[PDB]
Amino acid sequence: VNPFIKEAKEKMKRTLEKIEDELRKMRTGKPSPAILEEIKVDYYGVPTPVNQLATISISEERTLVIKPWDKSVLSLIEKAINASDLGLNPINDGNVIRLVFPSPTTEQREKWVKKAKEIVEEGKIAIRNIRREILKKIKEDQKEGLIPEDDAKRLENEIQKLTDEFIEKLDEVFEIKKEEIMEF
Repeated sequence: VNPFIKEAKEKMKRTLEKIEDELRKMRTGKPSPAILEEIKVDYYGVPTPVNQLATISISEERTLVIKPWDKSVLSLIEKAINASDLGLNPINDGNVIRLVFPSPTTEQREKWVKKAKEIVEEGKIAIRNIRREILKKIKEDQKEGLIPEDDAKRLENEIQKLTDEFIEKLDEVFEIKKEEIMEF
């Protein structure tokens, strides 16, 4: 528990959680209310995520029903969705907004898998950045003489081990997502 190692675990864990989050909100073949968490609508002066203005549920195994209590929000949700890159078409019946998820095309799966991979690559990059920043902080301490050479090397090795275990975890969450997308 060098404050450095503790620090690396904290930041790397946070990075990994953000990635799992992004992968979780990603539009995929099956309906998931999670994809609307990033769709904001300007409601009474405030950019508002859709799920905060409506109950969201799954009816037809392939449908997302978005029911807003303020019926004037329907128009806004539709506008916002068409403007996003979800690749979904709102079905406004004046009461609720339906989002159907047709069987995905092999070109869509390939697109989504590519999108998951890039989300994860960015995470990896963040991981390696954390490693670099800490490593130099350790080097600094080693230069002032606070951390003798030997103690500095094992500290770096620990950081290197953490980096590898997190890069691995990233590769894993990517595989898990890739499977979810392909195993339809």
